Amino acid sequence: VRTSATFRLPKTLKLARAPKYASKAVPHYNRLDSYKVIEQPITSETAMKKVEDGNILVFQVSMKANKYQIKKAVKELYEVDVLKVNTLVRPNGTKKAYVRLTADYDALDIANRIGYI
Amino acid sequence: IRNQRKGAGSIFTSHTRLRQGAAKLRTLDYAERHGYIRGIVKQIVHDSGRGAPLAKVVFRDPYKYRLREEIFIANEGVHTGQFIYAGKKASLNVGNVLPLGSVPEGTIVSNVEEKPGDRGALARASGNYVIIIGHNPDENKTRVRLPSGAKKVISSDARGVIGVIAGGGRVDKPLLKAGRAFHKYRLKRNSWPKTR
Amino acid sequence: GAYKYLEELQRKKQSDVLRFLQRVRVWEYRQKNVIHRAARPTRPDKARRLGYKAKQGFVIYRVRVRR
Amino acid sequence: NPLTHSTPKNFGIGQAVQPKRNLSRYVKWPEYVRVQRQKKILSIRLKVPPTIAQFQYTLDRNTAAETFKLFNKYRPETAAEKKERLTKEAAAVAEGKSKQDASPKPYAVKYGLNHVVALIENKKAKLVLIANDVDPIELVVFLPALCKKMGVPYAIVKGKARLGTLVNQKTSAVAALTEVRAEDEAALAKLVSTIDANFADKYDEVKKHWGGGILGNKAQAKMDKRAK
RNA sequence: UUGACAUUGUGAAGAGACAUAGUUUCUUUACUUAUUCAAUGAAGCGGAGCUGGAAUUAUUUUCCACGUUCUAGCAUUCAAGGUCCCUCGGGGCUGAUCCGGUU
RNA sequence: GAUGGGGAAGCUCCGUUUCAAAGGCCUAGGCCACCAUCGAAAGGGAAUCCGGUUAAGAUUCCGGAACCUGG
Repeated sequence: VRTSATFRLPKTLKLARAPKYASKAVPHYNRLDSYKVIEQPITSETAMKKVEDGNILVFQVSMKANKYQIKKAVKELYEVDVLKVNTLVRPNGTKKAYVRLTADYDALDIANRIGYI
Repeated sequence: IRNQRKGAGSIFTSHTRLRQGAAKLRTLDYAERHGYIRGIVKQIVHDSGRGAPLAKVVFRDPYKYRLREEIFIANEGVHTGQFIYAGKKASLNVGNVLPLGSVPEGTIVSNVEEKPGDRGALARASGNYVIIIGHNPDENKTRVRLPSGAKKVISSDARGVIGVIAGGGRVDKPLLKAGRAFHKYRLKRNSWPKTR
Repeated sequence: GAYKYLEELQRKKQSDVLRFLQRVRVWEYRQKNVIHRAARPTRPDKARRLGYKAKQGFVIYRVRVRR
Repeated sequence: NPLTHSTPKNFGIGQAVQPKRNLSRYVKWPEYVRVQRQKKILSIRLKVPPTIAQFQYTLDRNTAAETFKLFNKYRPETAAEKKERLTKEAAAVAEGKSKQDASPKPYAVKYGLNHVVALIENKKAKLVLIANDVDPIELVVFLPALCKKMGVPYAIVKGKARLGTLVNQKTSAVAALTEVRAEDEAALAKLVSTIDANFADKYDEVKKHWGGGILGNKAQAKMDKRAK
C-alpha cells in the first residue's frame, strides 16, 4: 500500500569500504610540523624596532602555514604565549608573520635567547 | 536578411525579466473536472509587454494544506476581493471560468481553451472575446466565433472565463512619436525600428 | 540437437511466428535506451557460431542505429 | 463522555483537504516496470500465430503435481553424492574388482535442452516436460511439434524455475525421463496417458484458432456498452 | 510538392475469382497495441450496483450520486466519533461502497 | 553549464527538470519533497570609531572605547 504517486529509489544498505591492501602502504609524516612552519627570523631595522617598542616578533613563515599553525609553532618551539598573530605575503613571494607576545613575555629576551638582535 | 536572421534568435529574444509570469487557467483536475473551487483575486497587476492586465487569484490545494497562486488574465468588470469560481458547476458570472459545454449558446467568453488542459489559448488580447454561436450535443463540440471573425468548433470540455479581457481601446490613441513606440517595444522584443 | 531447428527457423523471417516475434522484440527494444546490455543472447545458435561461450567474461550488448 | 465531541468532516469536492488514500493505480512506476507490463499487454493484445499460444495451455495442478512427485524420485546425483560415489569408485574399482561395475546402473531425469533433443528422434525418451516461460521462445517452439512427429509424450509444464529446482539448477528449459524403475511403471504409464490425452491428442485441431484476441478492460466495457 | 516501397496490425458488411464443398482478391465501415501530440510533484480513469433520491413503466426508461454561491478570515498533526481487541496508550473495520492499461 | 537522455563515422551537437528508481529528517521503527554548479571587488550583505605612530602601513600597528557570528 502506498499513499504517494511519486516512486523513489529505496534506501538500500551501503557497505563501508574494506580495502584488502593499504592505499599507499605508509602514512605520510607531518608535512608542516612546527619546524617547517617557521623558516627564519627577520632582522630588518623596522622589525628590530618593533621588537622593543612593540614587543612583536617578525618571522619568515612557509606559505602553507596559517595563523593557527604559526601560533602553535611559536608556542611549542619557544614556550611563549602569543597574544595575536598577523600575516602578510611579501612582494618577493614569501610570507611575513607579525607575532605579538603577551605581557608575561619579553620580545627582547626571546630574541636574545634564540641568538639574534 | 533580417527575417531570416530572426530565426537564430540571438538579439531578438523576448525581454522576459520584467514579465510577471505565464498567464494560464487553473489546472484541470478532479475538483474542477467534476465540481468547482472558489478562489480570491488578491490583486491585479500590469504585465510588462502585455496590454491586458493580469489578476492574481489564489486557490487552496485540494490534496494538501497550502495555497496555490494562479495568474489569470483580468477581465473587464472584475475587482479586487471578488470570488472566482472555477469548475463545471460554476455559475455564469463575470470572472468565473466554465466549460464551454456548461455555458449557454451566445455567451461571451475569453481566454478559452483550444483543447482541454491547455489552460487558456484563445482570446487573450485586451478587449478580445469569443462568442459561442451554437451547441452540438452529439459528440459534444462547441462552435465559437474567434476575434478575427473566423468560426471554429472545439471540444465542449474546453474552459473559458466569462466576460471580455480588460484594457479595451488601448490601440485607439495615436502614439504621436517614436519615443512611445520605443518604450513599448523596449520590453516586447527587438523588432523596432523596422527598416524598409 | 536444437542447432538446426533454430538455425532454419531464424531463416524463415517471413513466417507468421517470426514476423510476430520480430514485431514484439522491436517494440520492446524501442522503449529501452539506444545502447543497453543484454542479459543473454536472443539467438543462442548465432552467438555460438560467432564464437560465443556461456561462461564469465562474455557479454552481449544491444544497440540500435538510425537508418 | 461529555468532554469528547464528534467532529464530522465534509471533504467534499470544494472544501477541506482530502485524506490520505491508496494511489497504487496512479503511481508513476519505474520505466522498466512499465515497459515489462506493456510488453505483457502487447503479447496478449496481438494475434499470436498458432505455434504461439500452443504454450499457456499448461498441465493442471493435480497432474503437474503428480508428475513432479514422480520425477522427484530420480533427481540426478548431487555434488555430495557425486563425491561419495567417486570415493566408492576409488576405493573399490582399484582395490577390489569389476572395473567400473562397483556401482549399480544409475537412473536420473534428463534435462539438458541439447541432450533432451538428442535423446528424441532416436528415440528413447518416454516422457518430456517443456517450460512455458522460456524467454527465447524459439528454443522450445519445435519441441511440441518434434515430439508429435516422433510420437513421444510431451507436456508443457508451468515454470522453468520449478524444473531447474527439480534438477538442482537455477532454471531448466526441459525435463524428461529415459529409464525408470519397474515399480513406477504403472505411475509412468498413467502420467503418459494423461499427458497425451491433454496435449498430444489435442495438438492437431489446436494448431488452428489463432489466439491473443483479448481486448482490455476499458475496451471490453466500451464494446459491451456499445453492443447493448 | 507529389506516386511507390517497409512502420501497415485486427474485426464487421458489399462486390470480382479460387475450388453446385469453401478459400482468396478489391471496396465501405469499425477496434487498438504500432506510431504521433499534450498534461500531470502521473489523484478520482472505466464498469457495477448505489444506504440515495428526482423521476415512469410493467422491467426497471432517464438525471446526477444528493456535503461549497450575500462578505477579503479559518480549514494542516496515521481526522473526531462509533465499533472489536490488547492501558500511560497501541492496533483492525467504518468514517471515505466494490472490481478492474496516470489522463 | 555537466549529470539522466536524444543525434553525430567522428573531433563533438541539443538540452537544465525533460519520457531518471535523481534525497533528507526524527528513536532497530516512522516521517518529509524535484534538484548539480559557475556567474557582480559599482546589485543584496552580519559586525568599528577617535588620537598618534614609519624614509615608505593602517578604519589593519599602538592607547582608548563597541559591535556581529558559533559553542
